[PDB]
Amino acid sequence: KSWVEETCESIDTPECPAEFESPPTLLFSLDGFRAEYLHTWGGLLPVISKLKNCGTYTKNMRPMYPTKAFPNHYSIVTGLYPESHGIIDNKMYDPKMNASFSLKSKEKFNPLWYKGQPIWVTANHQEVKSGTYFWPGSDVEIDGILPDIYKVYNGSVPFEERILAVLEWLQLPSHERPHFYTLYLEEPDSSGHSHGPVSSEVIKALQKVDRLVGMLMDGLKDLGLDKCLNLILISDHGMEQGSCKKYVYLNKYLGDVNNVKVVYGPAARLRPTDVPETYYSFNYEALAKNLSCREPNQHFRPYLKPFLPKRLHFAKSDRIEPLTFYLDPQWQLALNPSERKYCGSGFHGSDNLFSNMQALFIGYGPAFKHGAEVDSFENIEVYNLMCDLLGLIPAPNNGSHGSLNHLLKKPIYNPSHPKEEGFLSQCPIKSTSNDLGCTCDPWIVPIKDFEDDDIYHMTVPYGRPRILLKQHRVCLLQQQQFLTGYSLDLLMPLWASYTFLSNDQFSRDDFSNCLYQDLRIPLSPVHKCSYYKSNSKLSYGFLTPPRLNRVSNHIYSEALLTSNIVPMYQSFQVIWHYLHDTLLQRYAHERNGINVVSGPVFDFDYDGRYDSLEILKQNSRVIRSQEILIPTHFFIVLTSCKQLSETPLECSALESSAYILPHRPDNIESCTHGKRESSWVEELLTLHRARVTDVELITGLSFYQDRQESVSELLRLKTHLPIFSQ
Ligand SMILES: *[C@@H]1O[C@H](CO)[C@@H](O[C@@H]2O[C@H](CO)[C@@H](O[C@H]3O[C@H](CO)[C@@H](O)[C@H](O)[C@@H]3O)[C@H](O)[C@H]2NC(C)=O)[C@H](O)[C@H]1NC(C)=O
Ligand SMILES: Nc1ncnc2c1ncn2[C@@H]1O[C@H](COP(=O)(O)O)[C@@H](O)[C@H]1O
Ligand SMILES: *[C@@H]1O[C@H](CO)[C@@H](O)[C@H](O)[C@H]1NC(C)=O
Ligand SMILES: *[C@@H]1O[C@H](CO)[C@@H](O)[C@H](O)[C@H]1NC(C)=O
Ligand SMILES: *[C@@H]1O[C@H](CO)[C@@H](O)[C@H](O)[C@H]1NC(C)=O
Ligand SMILES: [Ca+2]
Ligand SMILES: [Cl-]
Ligand SMILES: [Cl-]
Ligand SMILES: [Cl-]
Ligand SMILES: [Cl-]
Ligand SMILES: [Cl-]
Ligand SMILES: [Cl-]
Ligand SMILES: [Zn+2]
Ligand SMILES: [Zn+2]
Repeated sequence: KSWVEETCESIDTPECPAEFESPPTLLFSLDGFRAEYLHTWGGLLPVISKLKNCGTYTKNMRPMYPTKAFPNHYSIVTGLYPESHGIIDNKMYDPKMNASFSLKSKEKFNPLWYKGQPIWVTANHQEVKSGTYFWPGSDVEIDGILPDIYKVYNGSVPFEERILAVLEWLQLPSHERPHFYTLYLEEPDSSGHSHGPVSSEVIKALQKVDRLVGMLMDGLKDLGLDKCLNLILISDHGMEQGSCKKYVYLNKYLGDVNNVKVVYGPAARLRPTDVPETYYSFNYEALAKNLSCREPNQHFRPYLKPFLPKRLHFAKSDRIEPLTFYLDPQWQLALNPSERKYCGSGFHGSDNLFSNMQALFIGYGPAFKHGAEVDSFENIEVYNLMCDLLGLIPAPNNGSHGSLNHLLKKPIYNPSHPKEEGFLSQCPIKSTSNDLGCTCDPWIVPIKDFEDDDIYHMTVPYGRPRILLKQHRVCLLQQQQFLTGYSLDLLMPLWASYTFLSNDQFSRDDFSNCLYQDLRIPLSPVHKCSYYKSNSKLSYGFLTPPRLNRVSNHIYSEALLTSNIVPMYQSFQVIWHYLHDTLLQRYAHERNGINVVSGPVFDFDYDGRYDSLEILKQNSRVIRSQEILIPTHFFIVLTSCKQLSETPLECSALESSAYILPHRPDNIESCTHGKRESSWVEELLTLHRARVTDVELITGLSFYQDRQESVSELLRLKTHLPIFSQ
């Protein structure tokens, strides 16, 4: 009988022919197989359903942005964001090479496009052979290496021939046989484009690839390998239905210009035509502002690339144009109707948290659990996983090694929390006080005389954030209601942590132009009220909100300490004040309290990681005759319990939400004219949600280290991001 007809049985030990010391791994891509195809038509796909039911499955594998074939396939086999592995789209221009990349051109085989270390190169360096029957990058010499058996891409090769060849490769003698294999099919991507994702044609394509996977499995069974092979069935992205009525043309606002080139689609990019001469001198900001807030409920938004949501990690490469566009679901953008393909086809490329962009993942074999359904994870985590299946040490990458251990019968790698590399000190009281220039109102209660586990636990119930910032000088400042990690190198707080219960009340009093000098920290001129007084360029904001006073009735005066302020634009205060005066109270009511950590972010070189000291010094600004460092973003992490009966101080299990809010000196991003503040501030927050791990990378902080969950369980928590359901 066939493999699909056999009953599902646990493979607790690999059942291998004597000529196999261990099971191979096969990575099998079904291009453009959106996660929902299996949600809805699983009854029509018996083979893929058995792999899912007898294996390890997630309803949604999150792809990378932009959700295109080449960036995502290459992310899968490198563990890297496209901005790091260099393949940021199927078509690219590189201003330093002055070259264009495309899939149907000679440049596809130019090794200079492909960065990082794909898994077959990792394997080569560690004496493991590879056999690839198509995979982006696998027919290109990368690090002077090619797969041991590889095929130049040719989409005309019949699907059956591809599967048959891998089955012959598996019969080679040990000294020639690969241990890692790839297979790739162009369906159901092709039918999804030509006829739309919801069509009888896509269904026929799904049935066709399901039959083909069964041909593979039956071949493995014939070879005695169907219980000696770790199968990863995967896709690169999902599929959306495009419309000629949902297509933006920039010539509507710019006129019929030809001095710019637009990469059309849902993740459009813009550069001048006169390159490389004007690639950097072109006035991108003027163009972006001419395209901002032009329509009510505008379905596209221009972004200079450092200002895109950090969760997309789409800016560091010089192949990413300085101007990009963010598109609503189902919408696309081109310069004009002549600079695009057909406007009514299936398409992809959109935000990688859109539901219809989500991808397929099934793991089947000795190493994978049987009948396990796990929460969503990003495809950059798969490289580490394949390294564990193959016995390989991973190259440095963006996956969190160990975060997928719950997919495995017997985890290979036991992860550890990162060490604290900061220099921690106690900050003593200095008895010298200076005039800050403040004009505190009469109802503000002064701190007349300046000169603890329970208080400590209340403020940091999961352990204090750890300082990963190498050799950075930090002292902890304890208050009754919050804890501060204070930077002695920057003279501003790196984080503040406090807990906010459902019944806690906020104060109504004003506290304008009022601060109290923290005698435990060195006094800076940019600590004083007089620095920010009538300062049109810059104001200051608080990390812990002074209106929150759990025990007393007035403004919480300890939150007015100079150790609790950060430089803050007036425009961003609209967001920050609404967040802390309105949203936080509702979230505490919805979540039975929330614990909060917030702080500044400095990522001036837009690489998603904290800046070195030399980078900070280069980006200092003189404002009112003083050097000042203005954060690029502000982060906030909200934690509460899975069970609503528990307060954030007694959680059996954690519920985490994180955000990395851009710190812009206007609110043009939100097109605020005619909108309720309730709507647009919360909409901005949702768009700029992030993984906890994203916050960790960009601040050099590590969270939750005193929790009793295993490190791998905490990595799952910290790598999660909610999908926007359509
Ligand atoms: C995703 O993982 C990537 C791999 O670890 C990581 O990229 C690495 O980033 C570092 C720092 O930018 C680079 O290291 C060196 O870079 C230059 C020389 O090119 C030096 O001046 C630096 O001091 C440093 O020694 C690595 O070259 C780079 N590796 C790769 C493959 O790109 C990304 O930073 C990670 N992304 C995020 C958001 O965490
Ligand atoms: N290794 C490859 N080299 C070149 N083109 C490829 C390769 N793999 C897939 N393709 C093509 O990429 C296109 C699909 O891209 P996408 O629509 O972004 O999913 C189709 O034209 C495929 O034939
Ligand atoms: C860039 O390359 C193109 C070839 O595609 C060539 O026409 C142009 O002269 C080059 N520009 C420079 C500055 O070398
Ligand atoms: C692509 O594959 C088909 C196999 O059916 C073959 O006819 C064609 O010649 C191949 N193209 C190249 C360039 O090898
Ligand atoms: C629109 O573009 C022009 C450049 O042609 C620029 O001078 C102008 O400042 C832009 N408008 C806005 C509102 O930024
Ligand atoms: Ca940085
Ligand atoms: Cl690059
Ligand atoms: Cl391009
Ligand atoms: Cl629009
Ligand atoms: Cl597309
Ligand atoms: Cl195994
Ligand atoms: Cl715990
Ligand atoms: Zn694809
Ligand atoms: Zn496609």
